[PDB]
Amino acid sequence: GSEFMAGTALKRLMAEYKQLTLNPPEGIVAGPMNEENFFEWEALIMGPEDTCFEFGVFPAILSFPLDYPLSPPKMRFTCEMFHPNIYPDGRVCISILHAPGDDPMGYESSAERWSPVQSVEKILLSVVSMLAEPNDESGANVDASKMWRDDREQFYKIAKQIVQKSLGL
Repeated sequence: GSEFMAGTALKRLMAEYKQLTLNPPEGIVAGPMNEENFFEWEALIMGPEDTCFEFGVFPAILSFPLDYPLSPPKMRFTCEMFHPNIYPDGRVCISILHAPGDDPMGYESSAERWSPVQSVEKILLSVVSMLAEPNDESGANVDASKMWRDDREQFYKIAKQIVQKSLGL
């Protein structure tokens, strides 16, 4: 079949890489984890500056669909994390990573959802902001949601643990 959409996705991905290379954004680093496969990217998220996740170095994997940029990639942290918006297996669940009207009724579905005008940079950018600002309204991690809403002081405690664990301590 016309692996034309795949080829287009590839070129789109190369373009975004070129751009991240010549115009790197702060606290982010991402790129194919192997030249041979531009659909599997490795990334590093640095913990937001004055947040409970500061000084943390969180690696992640972005897997891009063959129809990119029509659909968003899947993003999964590779280290341990404790966030309301992150699943047990590392999967990141935020609006920009869901197809418009993907599912789960959304008003703001209209603007904060995936679209060809988005980019891995913007994705990574919002994930960073996700770290710096949680939203207990994401059953990704029930325990993290409950804790953040109820006992937040303990949340900050476990978060600092997450950072240390990422540092290899």
